[PDB]
Amino acid sequence: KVAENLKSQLEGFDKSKLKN
Amino acid sequence: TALVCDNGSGLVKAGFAGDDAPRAVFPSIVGRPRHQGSYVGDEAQSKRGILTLKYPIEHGIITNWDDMEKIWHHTFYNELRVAPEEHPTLLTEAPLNPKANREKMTQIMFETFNVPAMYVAIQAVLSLYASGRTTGIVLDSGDGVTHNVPIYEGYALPHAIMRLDLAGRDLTDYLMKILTERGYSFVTTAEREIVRDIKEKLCYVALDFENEMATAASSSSLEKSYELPDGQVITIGNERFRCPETLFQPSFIGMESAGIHETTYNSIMKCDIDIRKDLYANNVMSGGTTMYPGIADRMQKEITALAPSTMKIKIIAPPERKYSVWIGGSILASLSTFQQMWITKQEYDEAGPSIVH
Ligand SMILES: Nc1ncnc2c1ncn2[C@@H]1O[C@H](COP(=O)(O)OP(=O)(O)O)[C@@H](O)[C@H]1O
Ligand SMILES: [Mg+2]
Repeated sequence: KVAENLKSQLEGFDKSKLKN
Repeated sequence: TALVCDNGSGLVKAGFAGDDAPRAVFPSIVGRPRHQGSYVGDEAQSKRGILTLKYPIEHGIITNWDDMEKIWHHTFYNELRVAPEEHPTLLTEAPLNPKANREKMTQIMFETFNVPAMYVAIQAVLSLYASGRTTGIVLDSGDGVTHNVPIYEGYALPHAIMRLDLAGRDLTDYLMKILTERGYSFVTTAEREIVRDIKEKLCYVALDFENEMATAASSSSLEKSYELPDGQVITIGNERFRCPETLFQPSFIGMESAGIHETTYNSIMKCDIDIRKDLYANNVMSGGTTMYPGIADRMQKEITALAPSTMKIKIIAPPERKYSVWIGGSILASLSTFQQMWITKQEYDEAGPSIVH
């Protein structure tokens, strides 16, 4: 069971922000 | 900047965390000679005529460590051009990777490549993350292996994992065989890479195999032509869908296994009855061999026929599927909340390979 803040960061991540 | 290395059964995808795509992708092949008394990746596929090719990760699990050490060396030095000593490195592993195996990867990363920190994550879990989920069931179909991986709150459920030793490379061999039977010849390297390209460009999954066979039998509408660089034109119609049909009917290549729709369903039924509704609504496809047009629709249809009549079923096939494992690693390794999850060489030197678990 993954830590809550990690889940939140994963589930809410904005795939922009990823460098081209 | 952390590194992300997805140790694919067929292709290594490697690159830097926080990037939207791997920088390097090359075959996970080591080649050697022999006929009258070692190379990696492309230059092993390239001039291979003097080479016997080996997959050290043939079905997703690393089986030859010397060859894997060569791959990783190629990766760091030759492809990425980085000093491993300078970068935290996230590695991917297959579902159901044995403990000693994950211990071995860990030791190699520290004692051979002297990484300052590392982590190992399950490929399917990374793909699920990449789609913004921590619960779901992944169908990961790559080059040498396919898995169904149900995942609950970020944890793959090991007892419910299914494995089918059939994926992209087998579909390539199958198309080659049926083209050879029709009289075409593919002896070299590209051919047989041309056959792989034919597969990728022209193959698709039928919504209903028998109906598509009838259509191909009664009209020319599904016929497509591919020009070879010597003048030969190969034309195919029903082979376009018969080839990936093998995923749903492994008997096409003489395998006795249930197909990927049945393994998806069986995987769900191994899981706690209380989470199945969440798995059914979150089927995520990943891997190159899920790139076939129509495969999500067909899976929607097959899973609907197997599941309770009321069940809400959704298949999610992200446009970036082919690299979603790598991308999930890129996200994971860049997250602020992940930064204390790295295994440091100090943590390693103090506890040994057993820290990864
Ligand atoms: N558009 C496509 N259609 C069908 N198959 C594809 C496509 N793109 C790639 N593939 C296949 O995917 C396989 C590699 O996928 P990948 O997920 O990288 O494998 P792995 O991680 O096992 O190395 C190869 O067999 C390749 O032919
Ligand atoms: Mg893979």
